[PDB]
Amino acid sequence: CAPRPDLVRAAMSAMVRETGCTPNVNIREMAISAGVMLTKIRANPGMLRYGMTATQTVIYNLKELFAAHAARGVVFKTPAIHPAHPSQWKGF
Amino acid sequence: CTTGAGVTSGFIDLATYDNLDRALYGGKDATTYFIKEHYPVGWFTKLPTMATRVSGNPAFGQEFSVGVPRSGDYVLNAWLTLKTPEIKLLETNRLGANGTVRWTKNLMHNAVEHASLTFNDICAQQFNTAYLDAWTQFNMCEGKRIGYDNMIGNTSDMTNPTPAQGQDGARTLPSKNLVLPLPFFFSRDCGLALPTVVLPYNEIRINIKLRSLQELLVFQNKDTGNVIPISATDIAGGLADTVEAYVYMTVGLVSNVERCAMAGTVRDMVVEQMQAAPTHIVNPQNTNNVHVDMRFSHAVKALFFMVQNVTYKSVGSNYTCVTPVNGPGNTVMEPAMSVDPIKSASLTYENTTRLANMGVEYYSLVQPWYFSASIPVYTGYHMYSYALNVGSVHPSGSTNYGRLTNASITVTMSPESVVAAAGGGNNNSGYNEPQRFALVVIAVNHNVIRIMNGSMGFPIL
Amino acid sequence: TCTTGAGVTSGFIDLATYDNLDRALYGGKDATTYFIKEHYPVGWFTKLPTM
Amino acid sequence: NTSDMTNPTPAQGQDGARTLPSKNLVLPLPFFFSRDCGLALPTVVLPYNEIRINIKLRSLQELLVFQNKDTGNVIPISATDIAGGLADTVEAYVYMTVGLVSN
Amino acid sequence: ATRVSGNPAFGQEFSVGVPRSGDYVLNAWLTLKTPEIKLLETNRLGANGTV
Amino acid sequence: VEYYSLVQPWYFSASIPVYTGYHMYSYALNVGSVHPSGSTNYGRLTNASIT
Amino acid sequence: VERCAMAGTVRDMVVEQMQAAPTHIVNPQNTNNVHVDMRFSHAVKALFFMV
Amino acid sequence: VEYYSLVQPWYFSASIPVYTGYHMYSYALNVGSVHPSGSTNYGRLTNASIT
Amino acid sequence: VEYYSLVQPWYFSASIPVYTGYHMYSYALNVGSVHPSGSTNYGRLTNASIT
Amino acid sequence: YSRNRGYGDPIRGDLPIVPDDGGWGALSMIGGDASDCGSTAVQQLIKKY
Amino acid sequence: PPPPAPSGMQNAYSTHPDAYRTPLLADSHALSRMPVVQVHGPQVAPKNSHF
Repeated sequence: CAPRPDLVRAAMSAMVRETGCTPNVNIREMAISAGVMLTKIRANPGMLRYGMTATQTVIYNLKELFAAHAARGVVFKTPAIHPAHPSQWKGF
Repeated sequence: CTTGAGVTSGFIDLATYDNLDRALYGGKDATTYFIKEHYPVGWFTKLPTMATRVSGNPAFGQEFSVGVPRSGDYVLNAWLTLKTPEIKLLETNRLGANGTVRWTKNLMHNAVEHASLTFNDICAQQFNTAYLDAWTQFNMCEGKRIGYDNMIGNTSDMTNPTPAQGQDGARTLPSKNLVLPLPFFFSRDCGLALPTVVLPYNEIRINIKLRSLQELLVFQNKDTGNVIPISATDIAGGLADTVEAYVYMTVGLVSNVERCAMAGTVRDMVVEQMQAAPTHIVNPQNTNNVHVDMRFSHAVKALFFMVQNVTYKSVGSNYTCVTPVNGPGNTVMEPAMSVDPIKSASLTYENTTRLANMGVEYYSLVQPWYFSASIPVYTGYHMYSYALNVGSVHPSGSTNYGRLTNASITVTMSPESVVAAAGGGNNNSGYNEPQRFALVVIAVNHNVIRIMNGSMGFPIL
Repeated sequence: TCTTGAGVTSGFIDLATYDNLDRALYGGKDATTYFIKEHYPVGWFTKLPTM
Repeated sequence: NTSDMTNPTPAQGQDGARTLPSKNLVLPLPFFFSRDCGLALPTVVLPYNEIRINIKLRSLQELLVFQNKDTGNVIPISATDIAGGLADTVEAYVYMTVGLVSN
Repeated sequence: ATRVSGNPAFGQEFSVGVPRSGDYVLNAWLTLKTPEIKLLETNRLGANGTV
Repeated sequence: VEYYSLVQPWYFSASIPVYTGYHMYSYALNVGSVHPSGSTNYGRLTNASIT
Repeated sequence: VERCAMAGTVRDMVVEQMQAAPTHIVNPQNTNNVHVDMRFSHAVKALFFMV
Repeated sequence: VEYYSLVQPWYFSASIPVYTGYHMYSYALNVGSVHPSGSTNYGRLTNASIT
Repeated sequence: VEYYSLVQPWYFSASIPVYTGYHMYSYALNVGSVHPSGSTNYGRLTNASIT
Repeated sequence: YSRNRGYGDPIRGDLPIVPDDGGWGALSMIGGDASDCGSTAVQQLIKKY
Repeated sequence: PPPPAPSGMQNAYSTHPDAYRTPLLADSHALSRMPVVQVHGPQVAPKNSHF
């Protein structure tokens, strides 16, 4: 259950390489989870991704989880009057 | 004589090499076939879905609207299905024995007009019968022609005249459902689709107005070739104003990472619309040259102009000088004297003849052969395109009419048209009664749609 | 599930059906996506028939 | 389906006594290397493997349709029905297209 | 194509190996000579019979 | 003759003739393609014949 | 204990398989001598031929 | 035919067929033995024929 | 047939047959000569046929 | 989610076998891997007393 | 430039480096199926060696 901040940092870099916001993605209470699921990966073959080792599978799972959370957490700003009003999509 | 023997002549073929071959082939950076590069694509899925009803009622002569459900990332395809009623001509019809009933040619592109797509409460696109006919007759891909003539009608069963019950041919018109794909900007190409996941502020609506069933059925006189409007008592079972119809759409779903990446951004989309000029009544008896002004706004890409015979509202999608009449074998017959009423046409830009008095066969054949995917197989359907490829979604040569002050288009009639305008035709000649003609002009233009703050809009208005 | 109209759930199941072959064929940082068309401007020109 | 093999031929004494002619027919083989030019078999790169194609034909009983003129009943054909007897053997060949590239 | 197993005959299975000595092979087709059919007056269906 | 008539147009052309005759043999993969493809130059080739 | 001990080890086994040659049609009226070519792959152990 | 029918089953098998036909030739000492016996592989061998 | 009947014996044999039949084709300049002459080996030559 | 297909013995967990990347899923009862608390300690207690 | 090189394998290849295509052709025997081609025979012991 040893924390692995390197894995979550690699996931951070992979996210910000293309795009990522991740509001509540703090290294605390997440590095420990990554480490314990790495422990679960180890000493339990038969479910690792093909052609990639335990750490890479862990960071890929973190990729999927962070992408899902960021996709779920999307909001739209409400403007002053309206976004579809004809006064907006025009010269002004 | 199975004396097949060659394995070595390839060596001679490769040995043949000179300056021209060195210039064309060869080189260290030259690409080679038999080796295809693989690049991954996005992970997605698609499936049909039912379009939820929001208002109106499906019936002939009325207009109803259907909303677009907000449950998928992209909406990119729409079609309308409609179940035709049963037609059974009785022996008590007004025409008596000399009376046949048959569905009008091109049953689809009829029973529908002013088909519109509106976002929120602002109209974004609108098309109708003339645009549908011109499109399907000009940029149609081969191989699907039989399929389309099965979906829309003209299946040699709806258009075959059926005599009364007392006659030898008492066959009733079958009640089989038909389908019409709705051509929209997102349906034009896969690259253009509606980002419903990004657009929660706008309510997408599709408004369809069905034509009245009175003029949909064609009531023809077998002998004299006369047409009179149908009535409820004419056919068995009366006339059913209501009809069962549905609208279906295809929705695509993408991965969560892709939608997360694309959320919160501004995108510019280029779309194609149409503008329909008001119809003009043409009387070849009085004058032979008819000039009409064209008023358009955006970058016009093509101009489709036809002259439609409008003697009877029952017959539709007819662009000849003589209405079709019944023939032998209970089949529609095309009278011999039937040619396109247009003889020549020209375009004028404020007393500046851009296009001279070119022949009608020019617009009929030469222009489609060079700047379209197909050549029409029916009389009429004249076009002029400013672009190299009309069907291509990517922009090509075009001229914006906003800056160009109002231009005019002039057409010349034909001796066949001016002789069919008056009556005097014998039986089953189509032009027995005086004929009337109307000019219709359709334009196709480009436009730009911008996405800002989760709502689509026009940056140019 | 809730049946009587389950298109979106079926699409979700299809999306969740992901495996090594699917990872090889699709996905990736450099993988392109459909429903988005890149636009490149062309030259400004015009054409007309000439005797 | 050349509108000649699918046209029924009555018996010799009837009005239609035309004989069904013999002509060679060609069928492309849909394979992954034949689907696209970019997908081609690297024979030079594959010297170890042996590439084989197996084709199973059908008996001539089902290839000929015997139809009743009026009542339209179908019965299996017999060797005595057709003059000269049905031929079990056949002249069938397989052709392939190959290419060569520079050293 | 080099025929190596069996003989072509109706109702039988025959095998052919892909010829070597070519850098690429990208096209294959099969041709065959159909027999000649001649109906007899002594057929089971008699006059009311067609092939 | 059926080879030149059908097989070659089927593979290395965009259409097949609908009239008897019109035999063709093409060195290039696509005849209709304007871009050059496989071909042999007859300038460095001695007199060839067709029988 | 047995399964835990024997797990995670490389196992080698020898098995038997069958190769059935394509069927051949014989007509004794024409000739009484028939030649059939066999094309098998591995170490054949027995051959069974019947008419 | 009596050779394959009787002599081979009597010496290199476990039973003799009680029905006509059923001709066998075994390259191995025992047909039914799981442990391998003398045999030859046709992959390294050229075309073999049976008359 | 007259080629094998007359021309080949006239050039590469010591006699010409006086009876119908007996066609030949020799890879050697002199068939009757015991000394070796032009010849090809079929052991390393893949299957050949005569029609 | 799992390279293997088809669930094994519910009470006897599947042995951990490392898959090969080259080439030329349920919570079992945990009855193996030397279960100290139960099963195994019975023999120790019996041979102690 | 002089006329093309005369036949007899001097015209089966081009001197330019980018297109050589050595006229040697690959074998059709693959590698898995290697015929024994050649074998060795021993001296036969005399029948009357017991004298």
